Amino acid sequence: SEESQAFQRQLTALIGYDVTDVSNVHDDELEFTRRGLVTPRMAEVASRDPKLYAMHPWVTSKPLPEYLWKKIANNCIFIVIHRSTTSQTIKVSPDDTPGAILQSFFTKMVLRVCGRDEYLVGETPIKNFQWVRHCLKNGEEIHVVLDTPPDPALDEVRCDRKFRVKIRGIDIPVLPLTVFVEANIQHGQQVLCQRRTSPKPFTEEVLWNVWLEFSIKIKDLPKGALLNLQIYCGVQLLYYVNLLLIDHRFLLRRGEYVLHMWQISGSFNADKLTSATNPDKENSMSISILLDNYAEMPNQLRKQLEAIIATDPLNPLTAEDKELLWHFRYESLKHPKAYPKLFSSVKWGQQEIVAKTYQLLARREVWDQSALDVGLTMQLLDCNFSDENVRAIAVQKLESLEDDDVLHYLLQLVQAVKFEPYHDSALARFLLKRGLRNKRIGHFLFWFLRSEIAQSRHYQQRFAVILEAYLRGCGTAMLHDFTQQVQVIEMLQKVTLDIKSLSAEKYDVSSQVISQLKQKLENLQNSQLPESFRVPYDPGLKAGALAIEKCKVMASKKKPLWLEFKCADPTALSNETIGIIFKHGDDLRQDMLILQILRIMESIWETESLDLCLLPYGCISTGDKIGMIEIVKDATTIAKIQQSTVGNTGAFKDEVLNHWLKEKSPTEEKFQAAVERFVYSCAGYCVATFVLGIGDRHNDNIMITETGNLFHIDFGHILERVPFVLTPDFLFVMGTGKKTSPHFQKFQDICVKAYLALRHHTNLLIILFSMMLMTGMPQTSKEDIEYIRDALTVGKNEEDAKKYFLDQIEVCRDKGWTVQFNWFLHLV
Ligand SMILES: C[C@@H](Nc1ncnc2ccc(-c3cnc(Cl)c(NS(C)(=O)=O)c3)cc12)c1ccccc1
Repeated sequence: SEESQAFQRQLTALIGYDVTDVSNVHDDELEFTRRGLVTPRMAEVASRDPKLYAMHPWVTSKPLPEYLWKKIANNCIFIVIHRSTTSQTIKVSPDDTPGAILQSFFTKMVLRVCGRDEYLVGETPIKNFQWVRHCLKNGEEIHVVLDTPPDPALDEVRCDRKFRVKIRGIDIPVLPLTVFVEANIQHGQQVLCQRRTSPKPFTEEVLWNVWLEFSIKIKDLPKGALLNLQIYCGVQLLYYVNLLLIDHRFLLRRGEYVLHMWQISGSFNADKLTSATNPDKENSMSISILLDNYAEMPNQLRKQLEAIIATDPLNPLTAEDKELLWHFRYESLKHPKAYPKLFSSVKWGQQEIVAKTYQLLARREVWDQSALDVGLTMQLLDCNFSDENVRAIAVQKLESLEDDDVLHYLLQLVQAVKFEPYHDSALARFLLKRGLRNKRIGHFLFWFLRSEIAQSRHYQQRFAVILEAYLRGCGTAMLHDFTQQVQVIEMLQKVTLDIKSLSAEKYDVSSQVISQLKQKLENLQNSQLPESFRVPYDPGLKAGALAIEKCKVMASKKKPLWLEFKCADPTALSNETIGIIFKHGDDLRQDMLILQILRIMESIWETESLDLCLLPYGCISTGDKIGMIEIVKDATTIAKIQQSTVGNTGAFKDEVLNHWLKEKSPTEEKFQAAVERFVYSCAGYCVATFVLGIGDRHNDNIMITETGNLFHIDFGHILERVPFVLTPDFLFVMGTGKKTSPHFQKFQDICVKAYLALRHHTNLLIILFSMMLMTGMPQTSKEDIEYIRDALTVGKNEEDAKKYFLDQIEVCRDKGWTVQFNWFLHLV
């Protein structure tokens, strides 16, 4: 109790929410969930190799791509091993395990990367480490240092009756029309049954005091069924709130309830699904209710069926389709691609059908046998699927994911916890397991959970319980890491928002500001700022002290901070400072998602030996409209390269890039590479942005490295037309008006390969894009979500798609500077 409450403070300061608080819950669910998550926490904590956990070797079973193979001579990889300053080069083969390399080092005469908490340990071949593959791709040498493994002790752990509901009335404290209440019984996002009250004049207190008798029987209520209470005006929806009709102990909800309701701001938004109630009881609308009750197959049908099974995830099912899928459900089980369609053809408001559906879930040889399809697995974890067991088979497949892929899918998986009916779920538990098993995963699980907790009232309660359960088993080592980080974030937060209000949005940075900033940065160091702190978007990097002279406020309207830090690691093999941008202004949950998709797109292209050279820079959301961003070194915008010669006077030149590239590459050998890198990076960002529908961008939101690597930024803003940015300046680097060239040919090659590669995972991209808009972008209608199928040319064959994209290139060359110039004209 003495140091159980001191701990519960520690946990609360990390989470950013008090889980033990019971001021905004009307049942035992959050607490029961906390209780429930001890077993799975301890099961994974107990079954945890102390040494492999402590060194968290980042490894992958995927094959070395063909583009990355073809920079190896004769099984030669030169690992430069260090000790104090006695550097020594060793040739090893791709199959050589790190242990063998140590055995043949002491002979011929544990590893850790230089400047990083990243170890090359365990029974894995050297080629199957991600740090190695990173160095190979960027064309760099693999310097390590031999030191003793860190102590694993540091990671120590501490009725046939119809359903009926009385609508007593609603209570809005202050109005500054007529209203009616609508009560829906929902499962997934299909309304089973629906009843409505009569309208009454809108007062601070309306009382109906009426029984809404539904048709559906009480026995036919499925688990995961919501009572969705909605208030309408007079017709517009004003407030909403949800209540699990079947509670977490399989008990029908009964008794008196006074629910504080969520407001509407004028869609598929996952906040609309939440079982949480509005915590702001003072200002929010309230509602008061009472629950008193307590063979063969014809060939033409097979082809109608297979036509349905083949269709995309956003292609709706007619009732004709659904009767067919249902009737031939045992035939539909043999195809895993049918499963979302099939379980969406179930009448969930009938006990008999659900029973049969559960018999259908008893009989799953093929699903279990089948290879992991994440696109298909993911479909079963969205808003459409409320059934505990339908969802749980999906999580089953996720079990077989390796840590590499879990990282790929972690953000979208954390978002999908919102679609879960109950706080305690297989997915919730899955995440807790994989975060406790792996520190890299657990580091990112922390911030992703903290992200939502910090700016989601609808889901902070559920997430906070999950985060608390992670924190209680992640090990004293990391509790300290997370503490140092949080401290540093919250400290640098104060500075950013305080500095932002010290100057007007119209006025730029002045003598007033730069002095004030540098003053505060000096105050913070000598106070209670930790020596080092692990960089959230790259937990390998320990960051040290502020290089205060290099820190500044950026001439923006958002006044973000350009911060630079010394590497706290002494064995770091350079003095290049760690650059981080702190920014209040935009919501970086949107950017995070977009970047996560970019990485998924890189891994899709890796399956077909393609490198399209994207820079998904690090970007974490830390709190409410605050986050930080990785600074890409030696990088500028396309706008500034235009300004460098011309000025701030439109009139865009074509040859101003090539000069900049020839200016910033010492050798012609490197210029060739800096054009090669540009042609890929450009093409990758052309394809990627087109499909996502964020291709039409200002060119100060497009950046480039001095090594030619192009990359888009600031997806917050975007979230007289052109598919994507392919300006005449880019085309001159390719070597073009309106004619072809050696490099522009390979641009169109690379592009088409990239476009067609993505279309091979049409269903994955569609389900991720849908989920992204539902969990991530409050700014969504069906037509927003059903944009992607058009961009991915669903239905069209291989050839029409190849031609569809080439046409989109020709809109860019026909528009030239017209659209980009209109973007500059948006300075009035
Ligand atoms: C732009 C800034 N420089 C940079 N240099 C390197 N890497 C960066 C990486 C990411 C970003 C970045 C990514 N997403 C967002 Cl939402 C933002 N938002 S903002 C613009 O800070 O308000 C920034 C900027 C970077 C610069 C200054 C002056 C001149 C030329 C560019």
